[PDB]
Amino acid sequence: QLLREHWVHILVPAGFVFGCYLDRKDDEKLTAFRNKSMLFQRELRPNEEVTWK
Amino acid sequence: MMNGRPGHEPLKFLPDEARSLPPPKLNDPRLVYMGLLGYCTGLMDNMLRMRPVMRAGLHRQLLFVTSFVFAGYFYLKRQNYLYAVKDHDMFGYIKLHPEDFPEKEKKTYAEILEPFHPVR
Amino acid sequence: MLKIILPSLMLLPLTWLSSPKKTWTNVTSYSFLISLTSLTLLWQTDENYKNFSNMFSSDPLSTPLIILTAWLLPLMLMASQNHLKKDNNVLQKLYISMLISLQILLIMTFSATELIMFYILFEATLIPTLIIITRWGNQTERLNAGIYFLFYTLIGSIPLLIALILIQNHVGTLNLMILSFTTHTLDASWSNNLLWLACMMAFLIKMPLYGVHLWLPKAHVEAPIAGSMILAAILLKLGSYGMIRISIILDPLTKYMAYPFILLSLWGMIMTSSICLRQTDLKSLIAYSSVSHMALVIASIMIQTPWSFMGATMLMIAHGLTSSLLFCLANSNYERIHSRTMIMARGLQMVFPLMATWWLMASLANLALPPSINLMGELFITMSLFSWSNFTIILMGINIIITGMYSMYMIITTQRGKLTNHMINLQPSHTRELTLMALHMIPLILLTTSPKLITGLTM
Amino acid sequence: DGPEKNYEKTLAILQIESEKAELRLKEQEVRRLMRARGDGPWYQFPTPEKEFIDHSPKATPDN
Amino acid sequence: QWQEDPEPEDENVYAKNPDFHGYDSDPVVDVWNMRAVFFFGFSIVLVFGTTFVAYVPDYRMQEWARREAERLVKYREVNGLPIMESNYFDPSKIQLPED
Amino acid sequence: KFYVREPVNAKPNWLAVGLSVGASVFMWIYLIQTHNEDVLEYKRRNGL
Amino acid sequence: MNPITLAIIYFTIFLGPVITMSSTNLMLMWVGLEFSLLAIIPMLINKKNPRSTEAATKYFVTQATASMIILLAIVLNYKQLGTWMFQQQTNGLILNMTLMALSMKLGLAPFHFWLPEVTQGIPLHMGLILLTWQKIAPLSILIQIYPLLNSTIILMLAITSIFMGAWGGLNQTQMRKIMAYSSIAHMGWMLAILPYNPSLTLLNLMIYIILTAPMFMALMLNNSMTINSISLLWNKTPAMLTMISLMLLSLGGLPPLTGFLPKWIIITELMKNNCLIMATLMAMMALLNLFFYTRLIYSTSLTMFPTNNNSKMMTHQTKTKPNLMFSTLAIMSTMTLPLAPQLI
Amino acid sequence: LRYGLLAAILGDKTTKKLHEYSRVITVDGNICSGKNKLAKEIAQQLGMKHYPEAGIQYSSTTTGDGRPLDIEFSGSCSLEKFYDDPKSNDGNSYRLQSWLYASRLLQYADALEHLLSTGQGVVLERSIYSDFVFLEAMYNQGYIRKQCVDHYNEIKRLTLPEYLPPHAVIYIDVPVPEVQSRIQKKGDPHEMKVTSAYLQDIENAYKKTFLPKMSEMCEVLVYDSWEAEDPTKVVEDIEYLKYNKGPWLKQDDWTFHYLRMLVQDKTEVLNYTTIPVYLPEITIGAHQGSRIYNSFRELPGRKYAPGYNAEVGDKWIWLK
Amino acid sequence: PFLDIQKKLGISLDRHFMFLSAEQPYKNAARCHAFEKEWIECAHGIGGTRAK
Ligand SMILES: Nc1ncnc2c1ncn2[C@@H]1O[C@H](COP(=O)(O)OP(=O)(O)OP(=O)(O)O)[C@@H](O)[C@H]1O
Repeated sequence: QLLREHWVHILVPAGFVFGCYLDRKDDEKLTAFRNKSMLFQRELRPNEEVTWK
Repeated sequence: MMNGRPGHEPLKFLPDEARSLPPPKLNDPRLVYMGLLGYCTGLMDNMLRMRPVMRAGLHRQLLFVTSFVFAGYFYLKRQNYLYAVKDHDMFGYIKLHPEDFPEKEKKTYAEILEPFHPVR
Repeated sequence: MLKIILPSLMLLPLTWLSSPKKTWTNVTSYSFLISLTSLTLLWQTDENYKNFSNMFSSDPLSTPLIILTAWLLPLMLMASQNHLKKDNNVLQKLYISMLISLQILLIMTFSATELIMFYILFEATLIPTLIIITRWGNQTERLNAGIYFLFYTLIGSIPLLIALILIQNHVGTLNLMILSFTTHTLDASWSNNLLWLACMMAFLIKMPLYGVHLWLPKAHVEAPIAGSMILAAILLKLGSYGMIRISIILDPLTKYMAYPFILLSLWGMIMTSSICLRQTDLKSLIAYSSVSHMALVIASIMIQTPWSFMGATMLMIAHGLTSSLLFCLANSNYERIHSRTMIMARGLQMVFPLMATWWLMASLANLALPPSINLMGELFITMSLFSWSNFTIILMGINIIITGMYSMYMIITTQRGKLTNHMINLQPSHTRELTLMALHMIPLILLTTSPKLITGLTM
Repeated sequence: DGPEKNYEKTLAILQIESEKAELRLKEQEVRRLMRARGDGPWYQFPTPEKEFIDHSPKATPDN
Repeated sequence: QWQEDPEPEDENVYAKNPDFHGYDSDPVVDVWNMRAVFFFGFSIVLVFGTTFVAYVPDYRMQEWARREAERLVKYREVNGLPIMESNYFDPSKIQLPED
Repeated sequence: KFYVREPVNAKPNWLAVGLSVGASVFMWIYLIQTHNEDVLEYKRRNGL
Repeated sequence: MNPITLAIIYFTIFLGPVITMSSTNLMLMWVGLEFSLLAIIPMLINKKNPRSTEAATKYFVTQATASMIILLAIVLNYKQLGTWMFQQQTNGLILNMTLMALSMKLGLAPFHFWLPEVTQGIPLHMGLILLTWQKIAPLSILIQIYPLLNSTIILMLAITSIFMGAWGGLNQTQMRKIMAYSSIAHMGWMLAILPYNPSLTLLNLMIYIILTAPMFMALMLNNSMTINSISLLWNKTPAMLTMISLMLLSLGGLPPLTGFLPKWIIITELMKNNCLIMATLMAMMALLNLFFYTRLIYSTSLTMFPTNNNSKMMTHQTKTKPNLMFSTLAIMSTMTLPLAPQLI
Repeated sequence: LRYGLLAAILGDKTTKKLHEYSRVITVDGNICSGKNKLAKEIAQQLGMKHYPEAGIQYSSTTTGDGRPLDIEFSGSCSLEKFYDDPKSNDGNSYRLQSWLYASRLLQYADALEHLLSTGQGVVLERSIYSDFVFLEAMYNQGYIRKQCVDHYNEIKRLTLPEYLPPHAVIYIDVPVPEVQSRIQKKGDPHEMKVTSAYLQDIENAYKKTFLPKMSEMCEVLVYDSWEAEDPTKVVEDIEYLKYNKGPWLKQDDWTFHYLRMLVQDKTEVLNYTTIPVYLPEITIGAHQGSRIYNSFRELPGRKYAPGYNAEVGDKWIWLK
Repeated sequence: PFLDIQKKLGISLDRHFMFLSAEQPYKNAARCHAFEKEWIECAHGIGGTRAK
């Protein structure tokens, strides 16, 4: 574990992971009309609880 | 303008009504932004005084971060309370004066004739 | 989008915390990867556009500009690598930070839902550009250039803030989806014509119009290079995007408040290309060509037809790529002769027979070569203008003629002729500055192979 | 994921911003009425204090 | 005079490290910068991005539109209907004013 | 090298170190406990 | 000055405004303003040169008249209504005279002619206090009586302050006058909105203080008082150019920095009341306010000027002057726009 | 605890420290007259410390490792080049002159920092009150253009009154041929090739200007060679001086305090020397200046504040 | 006021001789005591625009 001049390669992948997590968090925030839109509005399949998460 | 609001306590940072509001998360983007501002403050302090950066004043940097977060928590709580109060008084006024805010009833696009403006 | 602009922020610690010897490499490679992950938002299998939050959205007009902004950064970063190589490491890293800030702010602009977000970011873009032009320009006119480039913009943009504030006080939201579905026809009064002008004469300055373009030559001529790349590639398009977004709330005033600007654009396009026919400075020739191109985009957006918006998008992207390419090609010689005067060195294609192909292709992009997204744009807006009025082709044809002329004259009096035998300092070539032109041209070929993407809101 | 996500997320964002517009305009008219007439909690400008008046017997009757 | 340094004269590179690429003075850094550029820019971006973009399906609902157009001309001309009537909406649910 | 003029910041001020660290710890501790108390009172006033 | 004297004088300076806030009698308000007056002059006149004597005399003689005019307004109100508070149903002449004298106290145009002079005649400190802390009680008077002021001269004075501050700072090579004309312009922005949501006046005040105090510290670190002296900063203390640049570009309000928030939200609340063209003029002269800041930051940060042979001694020696609050105040300016809803 | 108002209030005053030989004493003279040999013995006998003549390198010696630096950091000046080429276009002469004024100025400041801090006396030699002598010598010759004289006198005007003068001055005189032959018997090829009018103008400047205006504030002790030898007699004269007739008498603890604070900060000391008066002999251009500053911050011991240099051997850097 | 430090602490440094009907030293009425008292007792709870 000597002379870590290469740990900096984790910053941008970390940023990508974090951004994807934040977008996931946002579309969790906006889980309204999830199956109430006049276009799809399908009844839940027998093993289904949420339609698109 | 909300200073003359009834029951308004003078120089009370957080009245007891504000304890009914939900607090922040402590993971709020703005509190971590304030921690980031504190970290950059320590970094700038070291840069100005011809010191190393990200290496020198870890106790000072930690203190900056904690001071910024520990102030932002309570300031954000106060601001949440004030905006809550705004909505509260607005709702109360519309509910007391419905003649000025009538139950409007709008129309459809089949009954109204909006004018056509070609491009051509 | 957040997954695109958080890594872009992480590129800054990647600069500051890396070695002096392993900082250009890491940031360049990771910038290429940001460009790669900026292709997820081309997954539009539907007609409905892509809203990720109240903040961010992405339409088929946003996405090409987004991708091009994320893609230019490695090119700026490699082009900026010969000069400021003997600069101190902190100065290098400051340059890198300014370029990445430009990337981030411009992505945020093209992804914004509200107009105020777009405003504060459209104006925040001024600070990196001014710093780049002024601290790293080579000449002494860079200061006046920065002043011009800043204050034209601010003069145009303060009324824009006033008009947006008015629209918020009138409607309540200032969001673009809601202003689309809730737009009242305007009463056609002076109080609304001033609103039209306040909303438009910030973007029209930045595109630019011919009445007001003096900032663009003074800046292109004096910015080091990467500033010139950006100022030719997306800062001009940052006005066209805004016009295309804001014009929806100005109907029917665009039917009669547009005559002066269409007319100025057309005549001044002819004027600018005639200037390009006769100009001692190569970096000014590219700039006046950019004016003569963006004028068509002005007229096209003013006409507000589908063909016209389409061709505007096509011309936007094509012009950005090919103009950045031409600025790189001129910088390639300026890094040796240290002179912008074109007739100085005029007999190349002996020493640089491969760069002289990139030159040729860059010019053929510039003039109307048909299998190219340049001619598609120019042709479709010509067709829109002919529908508008048949007497505009008389001007577009003069432009086409002069635009063949100045481009081929550039090629000839720079490459063809007898070599300037008194130039021992013509070093062979850089693999770096060959890869630059390859990365500018390969996208043009790909987008020509598939222009279904490069269209806009209307197709 | 699919199209339903984008469609319905857009619908959510639209109701949010529409409600915000409604409330901003409502706040404008509310402030207007409260300032034009002090019927409400806001814009209640101060008056002299009542508790510092002396109600005691004076030296003269017709105080 | 005001005691400034004079202009440093025209550098030549290929004297030192005639395999110079365009990036740095160290011969190792030039190599591992050009390899980085070439790999990350050509071999992943300009290849896999082209693949991704080429294998995006129904870009902006184009193939679907053609298929629907086909079945709809089929239905309309089989059932004797007027293909593509001259009014998007029906007057069954439109109210015009008088005068 | 070894300075002819001995600086001020040669050895630390362990007092300031301890004060800063104890202050940061006390800040975080009061913050977490205040946060728990506020959450609990929010649930207690607004019911569940 | 011995310590007893400094204690007395700084206590008096702190208590002038504090009496002015926590007082319902206008007369104790006047008393606080006079403590601020009396206690400032010793430290203005501390270095004992003709420039300092002139500055102190100009300050004293301009502030005494304003004080007498405020006392006249107060006594006329007492005659009219038998109280020590500006109620409603007072005379607009009384209220306007109060406004005029308060503008003379602040330094607003066309009562601005003394502020740059006085500021040049005194050190960097005593410019900071004069421009930040002395502005707080005179503003408190207006804030306490905001629904009684005429909305016409309140705006003409603001517009004059804007225009004249911009035009005066356009051509000032001295920095101690640039700060003064900046004060004039920002007090203009404040006073324009003061009848319209005076919370924003205090917002602009706090932003202005947070910007000016570290700028004064920057000037203090090398006793820079001229464009040519601040230009020799890429050699002496070059780690400060970043913050100086962002602070100047916040002062001249540019969006990504928090110094644009006060102008933006002021324009908002002014367009909410159909005060449109005035706001347009103000926003268009703030650009000229920005121009000389841009010239300055060219001169110091982007186009490094010639230096001297003797400036290497400064590089040999070491420094201690940055008080650790320059960092906090410079970073809380220039980077706090995304927290603007918590500021408003 | 850095010194300040808090310390002065706690009781670190100054008048408690002065006993009898708490005295700023300067020995002056011409180029070779016996100044160091005399000042050293004065300091030994009376209990002061010797502060040698401030040359091109005093800041370097009192900063960092205390070594000589390359000549482009410690000025851009050479004294040899002044003796072998005194009318250069390259303004080595006034560059040297101003650098040496600044070095004498910092020297006097360090001296006063020591005196008021400790009460121990200080022996200087050829202080900032006697540096104009060489300037006047250069200007009577064509070794200076007159604008440099205005620059020097302005900097003097700005820097001198802030500081207290010496109590006594000791100007030992030698005729010009005597010092010239002494230079010949010194062993320097460069000092050997100096004129006699230069020395005579130094002497005229001293005797005319420096002696009476300092006799208006200080106790002069003019001696000769036969008197300058045997320092013990000069010391025995110093021991019995009535130190009246000067501004030291009207000094309180708080005047000493503010002087001690002005002197504790070398940047405030040297600020008025770094003024932007743009003489070509003093300006060094942005490119050269930046090269020098970078190369200076890429030295051992530099690049950071003193204690914050781990490449030297400093420690506890993450906790300062 | 601006900073109601008096109301915070309940003291009255100056807010008890604000007008005529206010605690004359020995109980001597000022003239218009009744009128001012009545005006003030009307304008209580109300603020400003409605009391005017
Ligand atoms: N201000 C000045 N300007 C120009 N030259 C100076 C200045 N000060 C000193 N010098 C030069 O520095 C040299 C210093 O010699 P100095 O008179 O100090 O002798 P010393 O070291 O005191 O011992 P001695 O007097 O026995 O030689 C002289 O040659 C003189 O010319």
